[PDB]
Amino acid sequence: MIIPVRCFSCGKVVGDKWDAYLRLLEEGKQEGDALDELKLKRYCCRRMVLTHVDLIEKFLRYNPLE
Amino acid sequence: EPKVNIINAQDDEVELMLSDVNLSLANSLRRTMLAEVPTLAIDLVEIKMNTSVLADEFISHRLGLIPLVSEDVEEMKYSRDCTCEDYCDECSVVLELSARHEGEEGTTDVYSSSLIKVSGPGNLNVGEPVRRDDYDQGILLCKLRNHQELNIRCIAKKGIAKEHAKWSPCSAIAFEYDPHNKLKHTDFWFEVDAKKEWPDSKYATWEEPPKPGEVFDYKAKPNRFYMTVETTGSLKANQVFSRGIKTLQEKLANVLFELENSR
Amino acid sequence: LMDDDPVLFNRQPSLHKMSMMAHRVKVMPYSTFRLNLSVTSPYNADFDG
Amino acid sequence: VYGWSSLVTSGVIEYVDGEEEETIMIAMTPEDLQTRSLNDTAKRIKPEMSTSSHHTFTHCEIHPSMILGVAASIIPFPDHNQSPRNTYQSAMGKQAMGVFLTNYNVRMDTMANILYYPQKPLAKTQAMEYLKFRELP
Amino acid sequence: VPQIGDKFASRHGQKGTIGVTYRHEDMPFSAEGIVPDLIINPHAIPSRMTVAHLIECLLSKVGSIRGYEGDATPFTDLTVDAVSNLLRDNGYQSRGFEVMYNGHTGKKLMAQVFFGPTYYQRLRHMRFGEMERDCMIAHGAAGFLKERLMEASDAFRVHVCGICGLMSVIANLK
Amino acid sequence: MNAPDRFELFILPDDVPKLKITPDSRVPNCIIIKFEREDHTLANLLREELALYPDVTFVAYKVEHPLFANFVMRLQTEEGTRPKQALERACASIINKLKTLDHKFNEEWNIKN
Amino acid sequence: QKKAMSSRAGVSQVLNRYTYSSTLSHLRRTNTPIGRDGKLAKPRQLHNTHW
Amino acid sequence: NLMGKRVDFSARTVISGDPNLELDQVGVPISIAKTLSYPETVTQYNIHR
Amino acid sequence: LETDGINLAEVMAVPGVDSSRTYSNSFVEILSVLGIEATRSSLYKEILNVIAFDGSYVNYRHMALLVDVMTSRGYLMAITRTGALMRCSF
Amino acid sequence: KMTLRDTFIEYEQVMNMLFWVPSWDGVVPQPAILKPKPLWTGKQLLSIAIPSGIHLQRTDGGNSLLSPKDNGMLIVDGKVMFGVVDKKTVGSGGGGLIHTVMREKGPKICAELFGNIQKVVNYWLLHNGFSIGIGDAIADASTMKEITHAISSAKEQVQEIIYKAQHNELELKPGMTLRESFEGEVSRTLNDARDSAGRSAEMNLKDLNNVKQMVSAGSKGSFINIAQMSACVGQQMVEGKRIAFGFADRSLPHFTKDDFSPESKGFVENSYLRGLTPQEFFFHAMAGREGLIDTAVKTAETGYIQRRLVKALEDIMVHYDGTTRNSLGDIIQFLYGED
Amino acid sequence: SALFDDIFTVQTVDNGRYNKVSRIIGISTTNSAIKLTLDINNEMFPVSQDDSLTVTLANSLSLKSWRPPKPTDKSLADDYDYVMFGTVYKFEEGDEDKIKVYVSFGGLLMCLEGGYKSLASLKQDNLYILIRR
Ligand SMILES: [Mg+2]
Ligand SMILES: [Zn+2]
Ligand SMILES: [Zn+2]
Ligand SMILES: [Zn+2]
Repeated sequence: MIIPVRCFSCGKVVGDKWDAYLRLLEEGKQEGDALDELKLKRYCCRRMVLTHVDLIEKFLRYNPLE
Repeated sequence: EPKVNIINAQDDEVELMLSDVNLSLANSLRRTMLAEVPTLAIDLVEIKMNTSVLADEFISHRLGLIPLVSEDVEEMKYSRDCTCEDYCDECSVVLELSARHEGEEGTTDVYSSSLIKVSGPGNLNVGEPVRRDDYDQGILLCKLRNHQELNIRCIAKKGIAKEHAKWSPCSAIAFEYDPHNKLKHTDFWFEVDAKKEWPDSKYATWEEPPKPGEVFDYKAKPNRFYMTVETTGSLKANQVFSRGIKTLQEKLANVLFELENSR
Repeated sequence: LMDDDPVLFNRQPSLHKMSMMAHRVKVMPYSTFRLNLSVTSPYNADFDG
Repeated sequence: VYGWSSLVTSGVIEYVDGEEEETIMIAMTPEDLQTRSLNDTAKRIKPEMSTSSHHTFTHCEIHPSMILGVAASIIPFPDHNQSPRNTYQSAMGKQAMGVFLTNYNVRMDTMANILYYPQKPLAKTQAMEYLKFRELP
Repeated sequence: VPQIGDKFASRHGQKGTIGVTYRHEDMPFSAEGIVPDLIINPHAIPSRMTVAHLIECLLSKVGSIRGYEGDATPFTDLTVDAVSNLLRDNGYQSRGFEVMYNGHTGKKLMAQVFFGPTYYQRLRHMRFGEMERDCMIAHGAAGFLKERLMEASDAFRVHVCGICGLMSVIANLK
Repeated sequence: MNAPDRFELFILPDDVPKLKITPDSRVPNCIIIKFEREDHTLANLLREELALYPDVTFVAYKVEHPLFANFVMRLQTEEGTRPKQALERACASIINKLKTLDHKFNEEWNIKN
Repeated sequence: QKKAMSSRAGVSQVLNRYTYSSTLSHLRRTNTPIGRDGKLAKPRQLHNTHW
Repeated sequence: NLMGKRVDFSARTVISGDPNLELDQVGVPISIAKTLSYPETVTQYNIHR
Repeated sequence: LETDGINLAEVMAVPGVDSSRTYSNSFVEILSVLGIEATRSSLYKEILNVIAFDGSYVNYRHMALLVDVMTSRGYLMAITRTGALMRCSF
Repeated sequence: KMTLRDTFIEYEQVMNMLFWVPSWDGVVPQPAILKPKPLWTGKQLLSIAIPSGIHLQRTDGGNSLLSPKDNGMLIVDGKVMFGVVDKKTVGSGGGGLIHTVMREKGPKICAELFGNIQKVVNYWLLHNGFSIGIGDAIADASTMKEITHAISSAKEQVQEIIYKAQHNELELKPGMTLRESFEGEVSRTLNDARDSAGRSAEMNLKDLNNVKQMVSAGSKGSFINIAQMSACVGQQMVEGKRIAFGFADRSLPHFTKDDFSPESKGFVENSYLRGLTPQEFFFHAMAGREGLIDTAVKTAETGYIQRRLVKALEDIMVHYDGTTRNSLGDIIQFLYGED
Repeated sequence: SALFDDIFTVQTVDNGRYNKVSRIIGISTTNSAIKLTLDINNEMFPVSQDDSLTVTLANSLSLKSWRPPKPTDKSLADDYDYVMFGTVYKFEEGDEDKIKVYVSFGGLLMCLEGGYKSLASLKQDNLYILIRR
């Protein structure tokens, strides 16, 4: 839905690196290189950031009820 | 007798070598950092008005995991240690968040920097959300469209990671010893050759490899432990280490006092 | 219901006479019955739900 | 527009039913069209194909993995499992928890379960592209 | 929220319920401080012969390390040895084994542990008949049969005259 | 509903004592200590600290069931001393070791500053 | 409704919405209406023609 | 055709293993223990508890 | 010899055949020819063969009780399927 | 794993394991090794949990009293002299340790034995560790070459059988036709091939192989599982025959008409580790579906038979005179079980 | 004191299927017909082929709960390098002067072959074996 605040396994704060990750992917950098530039060493954080689905962008398409 | 050697030291993580101590002491110290170091985390969320697409419990739980500056968390008291009804200024920190999006276009991103410390036990240096830099927005909390508003009042209290993982001040504690398996504490699975099929530890160069003609030293015990401690920014790594040592000392002192009073 | 109280315990189907046996109660938190592993084989049961 | 119907009408892809399959010769892969003249223990063993000196193929399969259904297309490496395990996984797949639709907020169903943080699988299959699994995991 | 008794399953029919929950410090940890989210019993593997579970774990580990999603399409040319070489090129053991430390004591475990990411999904679902009567008959506990036939039924005490046999009895127990 | 409150894992109710001591009459000079609201963090440290003492003949600990935050320890010394005094000696020794460790770490961090 | 006797049942079912894949699987389902004239195992076997 | 009674002398739920239980012991949730009941007759010995 | 089809009396009457040890797997005609006790023995043999083909073991007393029940009336009894209050309840 | 010959326990772990026994008498046994460092074997700490006064002798493969292979079992006065403890001893089979304790001490001691053994073994396994991995299903190059050679030789033998049958040069088994004799010979050849390949894979396995440890312990798995995961899945088996010709004289449209080769009628040369070709995958699916249907009908048939049997013998009870009578009072047996 | 004493030459050393345990066979130098088949620990007492071992069998180490021995106290074990304790589980009095002693030190097995004069005093329940060099 939205990027989780912390890594599920270890607990590193990864919720502040989503915009940076997307911007790094904008310049055509590979996903592994982008993850490396964010200092995500353990693969728990790597799967936390890499496999996330930003579903909230769909939820914001619907017109608000108020 | 115990000796400490700091290999790498920065604000958020510290990698060090710990020598002339027993294995159980190092493991207990690691567990003390992981679980029993008190920090400050949001524990009560009062939602005045929520119009976002996220559920109330969803945003409350996301708010719970936000790290908070807990440098002076020692001087605060637990909720059950305070005689005040509910919560007061000496046992909690009151923060507030108010976000809205204006106009028919665009989407407003609500970050953790929008959180403002309304009140706290002054002049203690606690309650402020952790910021990497002055310009860093921080953790993405929510997203708002047109005519969507969020108005939340949060209460932060002191706790430990035993109660809930959100008070944990450490993310991961790397811990290892005996890189060359001299003590034979583990048996290596292999298909052809054990030495070629297993990667060398990152501390393999810190200890001389065993000679081929060496005999097993049955009287040897683990003596050097390499450990790296990483924090979430709520507490600096040196503060985490010192407070873990202090917590273990206080626990042992409490046990000693109970034993003395038992007579 | 208290500790050491004998209670009858059963799995369907009860094909054989030791598919239903009397056990001693131990009250513990959370919402699952707890059994020793060795009595699962006569019950012909697993913990897959 | 040049699409699937354009491929069908150009005479390169044709539809065959169960009864027509009685009278055609099908190759598993394009590589089976050309006979080769190796010796690796890691890879699997293909059929010898030595009953006939030469083979006159009339059709070739687009991809063997298309013989599976929607439920079985989620299983990673189904060819490395026992078939009852595949059947059990296919049966249990419908009881999973996920985001069934993006408009769950506006609907009013008798029962609905929504996972907070769905994640796309790290080991995916090609068919997952067409099942929208990587977008609604 | 997941708790004891909740069901989960992999993509290969390896369903199972939560038996107990351990905290972060009580779980086994590798040399990098990584602790598992799940610990599953090895005995589930050899009976059901779900090799695809292990292959998926290895491929997921490789993909998460290198930063991409692996292709697990059936009937391809991918082999386990290629994935093992890819993993070994990244500084890990080729077969996915890792050296793990005991959570309670910090001592190294003698046997290395298969360790890696895997896709798991949370499952949705959160009478005294004849056969029970036959079982209790076999046990020979007639008193329990009487109790079941009375207490689990419509039993009720009725006073009847021994001469008329009608419903005309007034009884004062005190 | 059936799950107890999390804070009871470490917060000790006043009615239940923190530390309970009973004797063991099967062998001479042996005691059994029940610790409440504790786990392996203190237990293993105390056990392996006591195991190195010359006058300690038996020391062990166990947690009966993980769902309960308590453990028990069996301690038996020789005839010359008593298990209690060995327990305070071990506690004081660990306190001194931790104090020295903290001082050395502070010195090293100040140097690296 | 007057001819409820001998009327085929289970033709229409409530659409599954547990997850997207479950819905897709439900929308592509075929049911064989056995009429006691089968040989039990024979209709349940996986035939070669099902390829 | 019969209705009207209050019987709660049985239970049914999911199970799990527990290595720290005796062969004749069964773990019972506190809620299930509170739901069920056993009628004990008051004597001189058991009156206090 | 193992022969398809059952004709016990004629086979036993054939010279060169041990008429005191000829056995059949059709216990109905065993009863019709040999007797009830031989029927009990043959049916126990058959049930033991069925049980022990796969290697499982069952105590002799259970099978003995079963065959005694099946042959207690002097003829084979297959294992196959008043009160006024019950009469009015029906 | 614990009762292996080369398992030695340090003093502190011995104390912790001894304290975990509810029925421990508080006396620590003397270590097997006294110099230069005290060391206890796993057999000692298992014998701690065994009540005294128990004797048991089992001979495995005619093993001598010296026990070179550490097989067999000898327990004297509740102490294990030699023999690895596995399913042959602590299993459900008759004559085992559990049966001996049941017959000697009583139900209470037998019940406590389960808890004692479970606690000791579980603590040791917690502080030792055990796992299984993908590498446990991989054989070396030499064994893979041997398996491939065996499979190729079997396929050549099948081709020879086919050639003999196609020229009316196949011996006819009595009382059965030529086609089913040919099918039986082919099935026997393929089964022998799978058995030989699995046997080679089994003798490949090292003692550190986790699958081999599980099979030796008997907790889970068997030889056929190793054969199918490592060497060869084998011929897929349908209604007591091979894969029938569902299409016109061919199992699948991808095979030519009248193809009796092993791959044409459901032989899976590849193992589960290697992966299955689409034809082998389909044949395996067919076999699995047939097995599921057969199990589903067999369980219902057995349930009906069991219910009818219970209804038949519901009212049989042994009286005080030793007779066995029904509810009518008719005597079924003059003495229960004739003894 | 000491029930038996001899010096043995190792014929073969069999590592076998174990990494920590070796089964050795030894022949007494002073007299033949006395054979020793003993399982020992590799790490504690490594041995090689054609080695001389001083073997002593006793019933007590004096000059029931076990304790770690204090450095002040002394016993016979101070004169040897490898001390083991075990239970005698067989005393085979075979044909003529062929006598076998089967002892199990916690699962590590020892078989002693010898005449009655040498093995007469070994009819005990528990034995300490002490190996020097
Ligand atoms: Mg089940
Ligand atoms: Zn992480
Ligand atoms: Zn207050
Ligand atoms: Zn009357």
